[PDB]
Amino acid sequence: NLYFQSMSRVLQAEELHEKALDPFLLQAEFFEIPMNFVDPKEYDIPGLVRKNRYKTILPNPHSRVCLTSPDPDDPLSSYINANYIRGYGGEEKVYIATQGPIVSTVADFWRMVWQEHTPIIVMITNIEEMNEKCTEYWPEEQVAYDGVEITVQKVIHTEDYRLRLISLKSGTEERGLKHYWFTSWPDQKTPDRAPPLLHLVREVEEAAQQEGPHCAPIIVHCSAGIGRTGCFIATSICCQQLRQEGVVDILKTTCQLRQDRGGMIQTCEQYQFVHHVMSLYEKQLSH
Ligand SMILES: O=P(O)(O)[C@H](O)c1ccc(-c2cccc([C@@H](O)c3ccc(Cl)c(Cl)c3)c2)cc1
Repeated sequence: NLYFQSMSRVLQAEELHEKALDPFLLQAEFFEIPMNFVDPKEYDIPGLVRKNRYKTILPNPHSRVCLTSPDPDDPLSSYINANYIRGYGGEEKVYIATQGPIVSTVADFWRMVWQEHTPIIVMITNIEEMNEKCTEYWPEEQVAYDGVEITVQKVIHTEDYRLRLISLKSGTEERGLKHYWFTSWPDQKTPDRAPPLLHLVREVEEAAQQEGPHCAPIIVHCSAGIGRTGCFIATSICCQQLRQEGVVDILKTTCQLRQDRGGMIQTCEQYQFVHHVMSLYEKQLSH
């Protein structure tokens, strides 16, 4: 309740099932959630226009990811359109929500990856949306940006994603990175389109567990880094909530998301989709 009054609607199984199929209650609830967008005039940085895909979708200042290398005192060099996102139970920095890199922000995105020790990237962009919704920021094989050698070591093709196993080398230190490019994001967010997003959420949460204690932030991106990104993150949080608590609170999870980054879960169709995803998971867990 720091940036706005949070809301909550704790759903047990039966109500969750019905709620996902009630678009009139969904839209009534959704359009009461504050967007918590940033006034664009909050950022008065010469050259900032080149860093943002959309002039009105800006990172909230309190949770903004600051690029501290090579100059933390230069407002432009330290800027990236990204925010630290709290996970389940308010765990700090479980994710980073960011826009899909553009030509002028490819090297900045890798600076963020390196600064944050990011082990996993979740890219929610369809094949046909390249390169207008996301610039291809990974190399075909190898590339070096600001002293970091980025190498794509393997491309694992699945039905709903392309997984790239990447190496990051600077000086003597070498780190691994998992890049999950999800290619099945639906235009029509019907229940039959919920299984590929659920599989991705479950794959990524098992991969984040395999990193061991205090997993570094997981980077999630789509075009503006709010809509599809908000859905992925809300689904991931509620999946942990349902297993731990036996209930889901998409409403309170959406409020938690909007407090960290304005516009997280941009549309009502996305809001309803998260309910289709959680209702399905609940049925699957029941067995
Ligand atoms: O969620 P948003 O961003 O607010 C918006 O609703 C939206 C906008 C565009 C798409 C999209 C883009 C390219 C191809 C396909 C399309 O060919 C397609 C690709 C994969 C699947 Cl799974 C489907 Cl069902 C359809 C769809 C999807 C969702």
